[PDB]
Amino acid sequence: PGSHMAEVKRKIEEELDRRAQPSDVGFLVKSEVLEALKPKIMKAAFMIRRAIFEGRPIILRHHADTDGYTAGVALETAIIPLIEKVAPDPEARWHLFKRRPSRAPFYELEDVLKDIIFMMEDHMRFGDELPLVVIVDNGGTTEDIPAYKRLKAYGVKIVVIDHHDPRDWISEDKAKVDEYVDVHVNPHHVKRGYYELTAGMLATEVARYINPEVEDRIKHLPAIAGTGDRSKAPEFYQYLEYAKEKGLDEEDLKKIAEVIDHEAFYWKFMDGRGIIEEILLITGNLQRHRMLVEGIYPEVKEKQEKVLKAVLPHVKSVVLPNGIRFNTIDVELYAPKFEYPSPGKLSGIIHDHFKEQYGEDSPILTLAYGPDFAVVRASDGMAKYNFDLNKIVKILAEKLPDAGVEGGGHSYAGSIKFFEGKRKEVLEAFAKEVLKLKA
Amino acid sequence: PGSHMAEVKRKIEEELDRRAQPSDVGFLVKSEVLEALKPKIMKAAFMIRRAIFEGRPIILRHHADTDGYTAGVALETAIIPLIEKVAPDPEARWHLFKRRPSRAPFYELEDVLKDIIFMMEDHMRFGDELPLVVIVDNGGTTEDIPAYKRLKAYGVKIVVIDHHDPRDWISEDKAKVDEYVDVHVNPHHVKRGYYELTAGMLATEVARYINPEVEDRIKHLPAIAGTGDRSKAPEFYQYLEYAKEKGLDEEDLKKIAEVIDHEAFYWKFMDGRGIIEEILLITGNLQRHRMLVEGIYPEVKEKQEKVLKAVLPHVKSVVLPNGIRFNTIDVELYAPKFEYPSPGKLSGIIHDHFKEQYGEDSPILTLAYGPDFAVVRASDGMAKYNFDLNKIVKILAEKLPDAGVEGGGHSYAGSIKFFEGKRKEVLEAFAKEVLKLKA
Amino acid sequence: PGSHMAEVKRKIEEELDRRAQPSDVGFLVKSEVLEALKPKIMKAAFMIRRAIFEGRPIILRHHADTDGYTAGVALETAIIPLIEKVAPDPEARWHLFKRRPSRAPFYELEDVLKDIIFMMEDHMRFGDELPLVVIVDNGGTTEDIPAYKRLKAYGVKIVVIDHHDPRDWISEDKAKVDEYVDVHVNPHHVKRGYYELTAGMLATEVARYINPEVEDRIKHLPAIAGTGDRSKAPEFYQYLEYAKEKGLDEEDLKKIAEVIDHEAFYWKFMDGRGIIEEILLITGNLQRHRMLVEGIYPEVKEKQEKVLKAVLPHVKSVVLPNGIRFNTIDVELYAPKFEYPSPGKLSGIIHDHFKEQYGEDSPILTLAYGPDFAVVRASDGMAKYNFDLNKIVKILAEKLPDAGVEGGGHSYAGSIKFFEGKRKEVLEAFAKEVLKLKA
Ligand SMILES: [Mn+2]
Ligand SMILES: [Mn+2]
Ligand SMILES: [Mn+2]
Repeated sequence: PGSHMAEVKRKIEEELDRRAQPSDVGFLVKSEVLEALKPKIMKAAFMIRRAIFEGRPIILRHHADTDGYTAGVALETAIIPLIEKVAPDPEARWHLFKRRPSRAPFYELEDVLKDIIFMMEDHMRFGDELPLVVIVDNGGTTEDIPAYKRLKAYGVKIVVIDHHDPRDWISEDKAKVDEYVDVHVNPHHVKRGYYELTAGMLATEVARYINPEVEDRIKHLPAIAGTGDRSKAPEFYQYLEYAKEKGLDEEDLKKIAEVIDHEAFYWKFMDGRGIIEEILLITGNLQRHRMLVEGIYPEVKEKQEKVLKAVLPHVKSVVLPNGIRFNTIDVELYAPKFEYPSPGKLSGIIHDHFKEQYGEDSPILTLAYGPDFAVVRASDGMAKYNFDLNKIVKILAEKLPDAGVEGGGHSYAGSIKFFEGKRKEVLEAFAKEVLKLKA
Repeated sequence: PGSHMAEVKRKIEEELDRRAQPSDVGFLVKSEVLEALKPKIMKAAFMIRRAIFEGRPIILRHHADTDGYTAGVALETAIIPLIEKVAPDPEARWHLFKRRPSRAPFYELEDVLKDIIFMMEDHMRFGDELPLVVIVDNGGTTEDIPAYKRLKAYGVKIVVIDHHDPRDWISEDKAKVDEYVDVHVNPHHVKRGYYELTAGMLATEVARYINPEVEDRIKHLPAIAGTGDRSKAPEFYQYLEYAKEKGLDEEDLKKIAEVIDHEAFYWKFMDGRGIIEEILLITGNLQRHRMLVEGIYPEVKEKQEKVLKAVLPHVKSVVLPNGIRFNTIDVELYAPKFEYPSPGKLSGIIHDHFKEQYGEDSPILTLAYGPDFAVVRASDGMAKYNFDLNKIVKILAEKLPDAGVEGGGHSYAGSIKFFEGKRKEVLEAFAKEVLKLKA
Repeated sequence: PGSHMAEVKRKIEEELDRRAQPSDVGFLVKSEVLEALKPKIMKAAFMIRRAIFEGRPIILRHHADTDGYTAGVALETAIIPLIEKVAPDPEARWHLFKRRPSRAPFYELEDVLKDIIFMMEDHMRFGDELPLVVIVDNGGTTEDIPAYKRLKAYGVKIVVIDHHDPRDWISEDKAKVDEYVDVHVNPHHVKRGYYELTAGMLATEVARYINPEVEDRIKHLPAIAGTGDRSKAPEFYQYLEYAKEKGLDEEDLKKIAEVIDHEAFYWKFMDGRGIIEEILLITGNLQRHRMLVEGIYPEVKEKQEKVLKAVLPHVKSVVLPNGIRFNTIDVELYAPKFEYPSPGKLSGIIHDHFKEQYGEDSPILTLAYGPDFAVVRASDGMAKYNFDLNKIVKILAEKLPDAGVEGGGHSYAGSIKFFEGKRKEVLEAFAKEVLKLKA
């Protein structure tokens, strides 16, 4: 009776463990970082494959930019075929895998609460198991913990593939966030500061372990992802060779990245299925890829040139006594609100213009502000002055405890929030900290 | 032919009337107000049970706060089992009952128009009857009439369970809104001003008449609802005993209420199914309830403390000649826009702080304003000065006919709207009315 | 084998061509413009009928105002019955036709990207062919081309039924946009400037060619559409007679139009199915139509009167030396934000008031502005001064290249956008251009 069913179940669990084990397929490039991450990469692939083979649903959340979309689509491309080979139902693909972008740089409560409500409905209504959750290009920080506390109330297992700094280290290779997730694939564990190995690179390698058969289809994705995130990693320069083999040079890759970020701005919370795959060149439909990229890119380029031409006259640029070129722009007063490009993207376009004119290695700091936020971008040259945005933000919060100062990101790129009524004081204090920097 | 079908239909209608009659199960507490409301309570339960037994769908709309969610979930908990016992289809639960929160304190046109479009699709596409509409913690005022005029164009029957003042009385126990709905359960009909018998209390009692079998599961809900709405009713202090029996003390209840209001802020238009039931302790899954409340509450507490610490230095507090402590805070300039806590919730947190420091019975008036709105909170002590927000709003509208003044709510708690360009004049006139109050 | 299937397919294509041919049913009114548009009208109907007969889905996009809704519903009313007669499945109606409003006056990227994602899902998941796309009261301009470039990457066929000026003419009867669509029905091709033959007029005639059987049901729709768009066309005054036959006088039509624009404001991205048909009087349910229009219209009228009374004292009206009456109103400072009526609608209500008081033929220019936009309305009297908004906008952009000036619309009605920080300069320059106009 129950003994028959239990003994058969126990054997099924064991055979699932065995079949889920990924092969050691190595990597597409040479990298000591990837080699050091191999055990966690193989564990991630094991967990994903096991969910697939047991008919458990998967939710894949990814950040909504080129690197994130590329990473998410890499994983989807490996997963879907496996789901289709083991499922009798042709609806299984659509039902047992969901990809959802996150516009925020962390797993927002609105996102996780939606994921929980949706998964609980499928559970109660159709008897589905609760899903494996895979978070990509997000998830590896302390800001993600609130979401994970909620998922753990449901016994949900969680895979993270990210390349942002977890920051709060509890040991040499363990961060605070790691206690709330089951496997965390992140270069920062094996080499602190190695942001340049991006989510799309990591995710493509994980995807190869999940399903070695999709290698040839996706091996160029890391070049697209690295272009999106502007990686200067030795791994990236190897990954580029796979794109070249398919006829994509470096300018092609840049156009593709710009197209993805533009289209994703407009489709918002939708996932771009039916479009993103064509842009990323993972279907055999070369003509549709060309029509999309050649149709869209000129439009994107023209918008950027138009907005730059109109906004640039309002950018104040001063060379400070220490040699720093400090640029400021009020993107509430002198930018089109709610339109492409967003303040973040606009600040990048302005910053790039100053880099093209004066050089990336010149010390350039671009501050783009609204009523209650500022986006900050620092050229590589700012490293010569030990510019660290996180340190400056902590300083500002301590000097102005009533101004609601918050944020940061990278030491060289990120954003600040503050109370609108204390903007003048916060930004003047920010400027004083920049003046005081020493070579 | 048609005579066979018609005679059988007529007998089915009569047996439906008979079976729908609820038993007189009394109440969970002693209350002359509930006793006086019994006929309408029994009518509400009759209408709901009848819809269920005829296979008619039900839409339940409720305000999106602790009292409203609690009330809605109380009713759902009684209804779903009955639907499942009479329906052959296991999809009947999901199809023939819908719970939809309303963030507005009235049945907004966007909500009712969506309800009508959705119900008309089910009608035309699947042949469903048009639903019984049950509105809870909303619906009992003149601001709800526009929605009801639209529903009545479709011959829809409407149950209202609310505890806000209908205001526009046409007789001793009948208000203007009552002409547009089929049964209105509201303590104000039998005892004017008795707001402290809240929707979750009322709805739990209605739920017991709908389905006496769920009594033990939901009899603690009124304690949660009353905590959310800060009821000081004699009924509330009895209802608390049912929560104590299940191990929930008064601090537990407060944490639960704070958790609901926090989570509901983030899930927005979603209904929280799969989560809210766990927080409200109506499943047997004690561990999940604990993980959610103990996981979430510290996070909620920390956000409130952080925001309070940052905002408090910007609150102006003056004791006026008449003894009133008048607090003002610009929540556009000195609060985080679009984040938890909302302006309404923030004003409450600031107001509570002033109450803790100076006492609830001291006369405290907290005015939190943005560009074009203000939230007003008056301590019990303000009653000694005959403070009435609705009267003050009428005065302001008459003195400043070009300023677009509108709103009110309770005599002691509510909000004003006005034209941004007349803010100074409106708020200075508001302050003069407060100065002129006499003990 | 493949020869059997291919020969049968070829014959099916030929019989589809034959059956899709519409009858020459003439028109409901006398019109040289319609006569000149007949070949394109018949082509539009051919393409729509062919899609229906082959079981291809149709997406109908329309602008979200009275004229657009009326046009969309006219076409839906003709299409649905044909779909139902040729489809075995009773779900075919719901699956093979979709009507989606567009709030923007062009085919926005957010709309088209959603259409592409949705159509690609149906394609991949259910094997549906890609749809015929029909755009109505939008689509006939250069601002629509980006959407069409994306649709053409998927080989999608596109029908446009619009009455806005394509502007960018490449020959006498061909505009730039025409290269991206398969048939464009627009009076401007055969008579430049003939905006007064509106989308609902055009669409009703197309609908008659699609399905002559629905003529009697929809022949009054053009009167509603023309009322919404305030057409003074000779065709309109004929179309009115069909409304009179059904008991709708000119005041009834105005109430209907005001009701549609009000309700559509609140249901937003939803399509109003189950409601709009009743308001438009195309069902046999006269009582529901009456309850909706008589229930809703007084509420609409009261809102307009209330807002007008409160806002009018803030309108500055000056008669300029040249005789022009120039009205200005700051609708950010002195109007209710986010509520009915929108800035566009509010400007119309203010403008109408000035027209009622001083006459339509008096030269009246109403400028309603926010932080970063302005809505402009010119009475017929402004024609005596050669007022052209598009020319003025070009002038402003050239004089103020750093102010981000954009927009236009009609020579007499439209809107400008600009950078908030250059508002003063843009509006003062706008006012100088108006001062300089000569009779
Ligand atoms: Mn990345
Ligand atoms: Mn309540
Ligand atoms: Mn139109």
